[PDB]
Amino acid sequence: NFLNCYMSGFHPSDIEVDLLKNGERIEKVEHSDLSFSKDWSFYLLYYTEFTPTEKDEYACRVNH
Amino acid sequence: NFLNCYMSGFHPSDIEVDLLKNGERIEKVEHSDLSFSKDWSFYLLYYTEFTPTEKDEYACRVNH
Amino acid sequence: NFLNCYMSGFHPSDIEVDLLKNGERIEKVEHSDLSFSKDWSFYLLYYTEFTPTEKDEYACRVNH
Amino acid sequence: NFLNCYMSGFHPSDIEVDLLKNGERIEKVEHSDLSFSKDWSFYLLYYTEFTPTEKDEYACRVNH
Amino acid sequence: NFLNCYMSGFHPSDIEVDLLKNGERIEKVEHSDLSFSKDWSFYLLYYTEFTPTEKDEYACRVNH
Amino acid sequence: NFLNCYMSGFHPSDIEVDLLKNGERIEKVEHSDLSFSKDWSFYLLYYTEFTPTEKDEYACRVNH
Amino acid sequence: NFLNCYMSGFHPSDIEVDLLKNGERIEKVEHSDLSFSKDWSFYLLYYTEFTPTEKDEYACRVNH
Amino acid sequence: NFLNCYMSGFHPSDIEVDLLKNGERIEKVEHSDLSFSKDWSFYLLYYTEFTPTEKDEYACRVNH
Amino acid sequence: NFLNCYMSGFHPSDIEVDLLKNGERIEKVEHSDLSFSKDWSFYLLYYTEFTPTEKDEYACRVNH
Amino acid sequence: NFLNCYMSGFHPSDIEVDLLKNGERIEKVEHSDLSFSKDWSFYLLYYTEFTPTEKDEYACRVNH
Amino acid sequence: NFLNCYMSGFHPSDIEVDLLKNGERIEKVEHSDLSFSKDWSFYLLYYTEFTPTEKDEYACRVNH
Amino acid sequence: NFLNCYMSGFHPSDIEVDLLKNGERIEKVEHSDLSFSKDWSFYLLYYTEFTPTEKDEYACRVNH
Repeated sequence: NFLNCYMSGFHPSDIEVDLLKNGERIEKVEHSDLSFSKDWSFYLLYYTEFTPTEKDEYACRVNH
Repeated sequence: NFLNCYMSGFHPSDIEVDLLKNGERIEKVEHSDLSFSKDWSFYLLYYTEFTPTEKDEYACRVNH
Repeated sequence: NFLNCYMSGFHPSDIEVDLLKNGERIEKVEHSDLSFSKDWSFYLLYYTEFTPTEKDEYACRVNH
Repeated sequence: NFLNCYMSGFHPSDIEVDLLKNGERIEKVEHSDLSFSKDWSFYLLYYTEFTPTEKDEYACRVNH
Repeated sequence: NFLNCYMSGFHPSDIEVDLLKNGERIEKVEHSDLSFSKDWSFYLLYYTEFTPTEKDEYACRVNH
Repeated sequence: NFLNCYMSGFHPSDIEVDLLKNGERIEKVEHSDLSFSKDWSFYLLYYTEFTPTEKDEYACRVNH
Repeated sequence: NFLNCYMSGFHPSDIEVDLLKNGERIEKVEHSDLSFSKDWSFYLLYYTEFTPTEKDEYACRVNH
Repeated sequence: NFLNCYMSGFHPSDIEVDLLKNGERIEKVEHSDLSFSKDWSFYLLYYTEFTPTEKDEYACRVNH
Repeated sequence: NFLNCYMSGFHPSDIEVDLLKNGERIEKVEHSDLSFSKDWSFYLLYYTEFTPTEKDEYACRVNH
Repeated sequence: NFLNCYMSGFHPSDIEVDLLKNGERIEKVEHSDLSFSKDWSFYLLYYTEFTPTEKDEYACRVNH
Repeated sequence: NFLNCYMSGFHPSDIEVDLLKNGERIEKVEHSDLSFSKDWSFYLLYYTEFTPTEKDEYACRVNH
Repeated sequence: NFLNCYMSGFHPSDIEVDLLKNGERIEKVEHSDLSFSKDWSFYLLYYTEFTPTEKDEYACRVNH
């Protein structure tokens, strides 16, 4: 029994990025850009008035 | 029994980034950029008034 | 029985970044950038008024 | 002079079972089943009345 | 002069079972089943009345 | 002069079971099952009445 | 700022002369001539009257 | 700021002369001539009257 | 700030001459000539009257 | 100056006999017969009356 | 100056006999017969009357 | 100056006989027969009357 109550945010999965995986007899390889990401900022605010009012209840029950 | 009550933030998983994994007889390889990320900042605020009011209850029960 | 009540922050997992894993007879390899990240700052604030008011209860019960 | 008087039972010969003999650059190979046999039972009897009356004379002669 | 008077039972010969003999650059090889056999039971009887009356004369002669 | 008067039972011969004989650059090899056999029981009887009456004369002669 | 005031003479660049780079299974390779040059003589004069009167002002300025 | 006021003479650059870089299984390799040059003579004069009158002012300035 | 006022003469750079870099299983390699140069003579004069009158002012200035 | 006055007998030259010279990924090779010759007998006589009468003069002159 | 006055007999030269010279990933090789010769008998006579009468003069002169 | 006055008999030269000279990843090699010769008998006579009458003069002169 798999129960997921709440999931959010950056969660990519099962991603494969490859270049010349089984390359044979290749010549010069230059300026290969395989960068996945640059910056990870969950809260990025400029001159912001951040006032969230949330009453949240997380209740997930597995009865057997 | 797998129960996930709350999950958030940066959590990528099962990611493979490779270059010339089984390369044979390759010539000069230059300027390969495989950087995954640069900066990890959960809270990044500039001139911000950060006033969040949250009443949150995390209650997940597994009854057997 | 796996129960996760609350998970957050930077937690990537199962990530493989490799270059020329089983390379044979390769020539000059120069300027390979495999940096994972630069800076880890959970709270990064500039001229910020940080006033969060949170009443949070973390209650997860496993009854057997 | 090759003389065979009596031959019986399980005697297979000159059998070759192979998979990917000279395989190269294969990413995944999973759940390969090359089992030759499971159980060798010459007499397997359930609720059996086994009463065979046999008189046998194995007489093979090589005269030179 | 080769003379075989009586041969029986389990006697397989000249059998070759192979997988990836000269394999190169294989990323994953999982759950390979090359089991030859499980159980060797010449007499396996359940609730059996085994009463065989046999008179056998194994007489093979090589005269030179 | 090769003379075999009586041969029986479990006697396999000249069998080769192999996996990745000359393997190179393999990342993972898991759960490889090359078991030849499990149990060797010549007489395996359950609730059996074993009463075989046999008179055997094994007489093989090489005359030179 | 790249400024070149005067450049002359023999200055070839970025030249690649190659033969059988990744050659395989070659029976014979004979009399391969890859000579780049023979003689470097800036002044080579025979029975010459060399009388050049030159006034040169090499003035190149980078103002920031 | 790169400033070159005067450059002359023999100055080749970035030259690659190669033969059978990754050669395999070659039976014979004979009389391979990869000579780059033979003689370096800046002034080579035979029965020469060398009388050059030159006034040169090499003045290159980088002002910051 | 890189400033070169005067450069001359024999100054080649970044030159790579190679033969059979990663060679394998070669039966014969004979009479390989990789000579770079033979003779370095800046002034080589035969029956020469060398009378050059030159006034040179090498003045290159870096002002910060 | 090459002078051959008398040449006779078995003298073959420059003969190449090969099988699978640069073979790759070949299966079983069996019963390869590359025998050059069996028997070398210059004089082989059976019940022979061998009576040769020869007056032979071998005179070859190289005058320089 | 090469002068050959008399040459005879078994003198083969420059003969190459090879099997799988640069073989890679070959399977079982069996019963390879590369025998050059069996028997060397210059005089082989059976019930022979060998009576050769020869007056032979070997005179080769190199005058310089 | 090379002068050969008389040459005879068994004199083969420059003969190469090889099997799997640079073999890689080969399986079982069995019953390889590379025998050069068996028996060397210059005079082999059976019931022979050997009566050769030869007056031979070997005179080769090199005059300089």
